Amino acid sequence: MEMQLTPFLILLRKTLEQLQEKDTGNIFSEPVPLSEVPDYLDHIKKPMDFFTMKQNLEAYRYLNFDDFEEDFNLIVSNCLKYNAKDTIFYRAAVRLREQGGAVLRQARRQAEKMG
Ligand SMILES: COc1cc(C#N)ccc1S(=O)(=O)Nc1ccc2c(c1)cc(C)c(=O)n2C
Repeated sequence: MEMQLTPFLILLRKTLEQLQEKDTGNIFSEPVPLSEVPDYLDHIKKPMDFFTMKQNLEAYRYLNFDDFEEDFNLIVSNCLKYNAKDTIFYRAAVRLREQGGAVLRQARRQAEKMG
């Protein structure tokens, strides 16, 4: 598809730190530290976090919006799957899903006007 890549990517950049300002606890800023949680990789197939998303974006791994949205969702779904319901992590994830949802809804509308 033909849409101009460069405007799409700055859209993704802007969107990404809009997602990140919703994560006020900085819980999802960086990969889940295998240092503090050795078992994290046991049941979680594909880890994800905002810095890895930043890396993927700049490495041109996001060529459409749906893959960007899929990687955001992984962050939420990974966290709900690993942590028990009565954790700081789980509850902050519940709240990220709702608030991130709103951010993405608006960014998707803007991406759809491009191609
Ligand atoms: C930014 O790091 C932290 C932030 C807070 C707060 N508020 C508490 C501890 C750490 S920690 O780095 O000490 N440990 C840690 C352990 C498990 C984790 C995570 C972070 C992060 C996620 C998203 C996850 O799902 N899990 C299972």
